[PDB]
Amino acid sequence: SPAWTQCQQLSQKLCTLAWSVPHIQCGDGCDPQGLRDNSQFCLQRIHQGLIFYEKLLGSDIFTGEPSLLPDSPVGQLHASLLGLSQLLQPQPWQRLLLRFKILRSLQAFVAVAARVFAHGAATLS
Amino acid sequence: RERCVRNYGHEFCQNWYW
Amino acid sequence: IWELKKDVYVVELDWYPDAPGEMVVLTCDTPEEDGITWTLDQSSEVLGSGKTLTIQVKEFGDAGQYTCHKGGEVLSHSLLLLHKKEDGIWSTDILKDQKEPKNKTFLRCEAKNYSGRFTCWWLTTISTDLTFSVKSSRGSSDPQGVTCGAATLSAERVRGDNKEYEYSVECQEDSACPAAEESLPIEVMVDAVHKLKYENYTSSFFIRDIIKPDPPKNLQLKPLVEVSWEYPDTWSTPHSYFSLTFCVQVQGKDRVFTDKTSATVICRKNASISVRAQDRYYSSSWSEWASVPCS
Ligand SMILES: *[C@@H]1O[C@H](CO)[C@@H](O[C@@H]2O[C@H](CO)[C@@H](O[C@@H]3O[C@H](CO)[C@@H](O)[C@H](O[C@H]4O[C@H](CO)[C@@H](O)[C@H](O)[C@@H]4O)[C@@H]3O)[C@H](O)[C@H]2NC(C)=O)[C@H](O)[C@H]1NC(C)=O
Repeated sequence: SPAWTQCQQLSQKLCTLAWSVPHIQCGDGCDPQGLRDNSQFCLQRIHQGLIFYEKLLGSDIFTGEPSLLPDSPVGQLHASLLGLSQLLQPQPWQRLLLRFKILRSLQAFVAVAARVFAHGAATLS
Repeated sequence: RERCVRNYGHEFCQNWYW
Repeated sequence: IWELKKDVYVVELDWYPDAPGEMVVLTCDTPEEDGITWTLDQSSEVLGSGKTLTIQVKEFGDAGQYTCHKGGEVLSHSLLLLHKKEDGIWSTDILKDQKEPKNKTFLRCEAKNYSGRFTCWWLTTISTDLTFSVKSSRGSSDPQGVTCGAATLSAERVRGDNKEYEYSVECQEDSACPAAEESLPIEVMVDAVHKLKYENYTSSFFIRDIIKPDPPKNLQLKPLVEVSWEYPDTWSTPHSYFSLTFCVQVQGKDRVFTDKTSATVICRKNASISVRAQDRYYSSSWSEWASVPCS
């Protein structure tokens, strides 16, 4: 249903923006068979994960020293995450280590969601 | 703390102001 | 002092010169109480009497196998090993530094798919009195089961007398979940014992970060040239889910990046067409090249 082809594009733009906490786990039904049987369940868990990443991307986490540069691709993540969210259902001293763990976690998350959209575009559409 | 390049790389640390 | 296996205890010592040892009290494990004596290694010198013995473990001469006796009756044994902490850093003398990827890499691990199996290897220049013990788990808070085989020798290079040894081991996650995003890392722990010196090594990782697919199979040429290949047999399935992207190279260079299993490029004389593979949605390691003569 959710126009898998457009989800594939928005998720691919997310992967590329990122290569520069919620998790999709077994019980989420985001495996290939789980997509076939209950795609609504999996895409619900993806959506909530994106919403959560949107909030982190605009917090006291990505503000403060060392300051984020305007040219940075990290500054465009909030955009691409929000588009995909509609497509489905319309920190004191070392912030540095926590920003890193969040970005590496988001690469892992977007990799799984892309497999979901690729597989549903090839089997569910 | 620009020595982060030795912990996360020169690409990641180039995202921030030093 | 703490127990490795039964009757094998490890004594932590800061290898500071002229440092104090650790006060260790060994106890003879026996119903007896009288006429007890203590010896060390293949020596006959009695080092004390009574059901217990106290020692100041400072050097490697204080380590080793302690035996307690009742005359000619052998009673029990206690093996002592030392874990050296120099400069505040536990010793890493048994294993060699592979220098790739980062500097202090002693354990290198690698997977070919998302099945939960993986191989770790390491290097050493020690040929005698060497024992390895390998365990693994997912997460420290609650260890989830990972089964590991035994470390076995997989390569050796001899340059006169300098001989370098490579050991590998294979592991498999018990209840693996190939499609799931891993929240906790796999820990691989390797115990290394050389004579009386104890070391251990740990490497922590996500399977996704150690992925290196096998090369593409069935690299073929068809002139009209259409280059065609297939996914490696060891890559996870279904491919519509675990997608691969490819790099096609022409070199006596021209590179083409495609998600498709086929591509079209020009062929020069005495050139070669080479394809490699990578996880499409996560920048893992590139596969090794598969090549074919441009002909
Ligand atoms: C890799 O090497 C390190 C360096 O030694 C090693 O760390 C040590 O692990 C042991 C194993 O647990 C620790 O020993 C513990 O010490 C505490 C005191 O703080 C004890 O309370 C613990 O009690 C256990 O053992 C007792 C008798 O041995 C029992 O009575 C009790 O019920 C428990 O079973 C235990 O002795 C030791 O403190 C650390 N050392 C440091 C500096 O942290 C590490 O374990 C090695 N890795 C592996 C995988 O073995």
